[PDB]
Amino acid sequence: RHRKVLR
Amino acid sequence: QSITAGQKVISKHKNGRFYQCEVVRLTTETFYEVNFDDGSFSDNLYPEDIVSQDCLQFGPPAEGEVVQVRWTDGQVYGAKFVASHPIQMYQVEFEDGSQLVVKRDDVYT
Repeated sequence: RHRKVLR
Repeated sequence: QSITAGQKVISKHKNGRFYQCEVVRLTTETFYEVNFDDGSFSDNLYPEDIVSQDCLQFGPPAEGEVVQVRWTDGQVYGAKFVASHPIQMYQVEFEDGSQLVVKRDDVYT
């Protein structure tokens, strides 16, 4: 999985 | 090897540079790892951001639990509870008197 910085 | 309060260490000040720091205090502080239904994740989540049940009052969700989470844009997304990461954090202090709560050895020694 990826880390998440959105929005 | 490992750190106690009153110790001189080297850690980054908000200006972006490394400085001498004295650890004034040690706190254990817990973060939450989740699996966003968009295939991403986060493990730097505060318990208060699970809005679907009270975790600040009752503890972590069951593992793999379906959960609602306030992201950092304050908007609420569907996830899936992975884990609860109890981390020892380090409050340091710089010579100007500033203070930051921090991880690794993000306080080098």
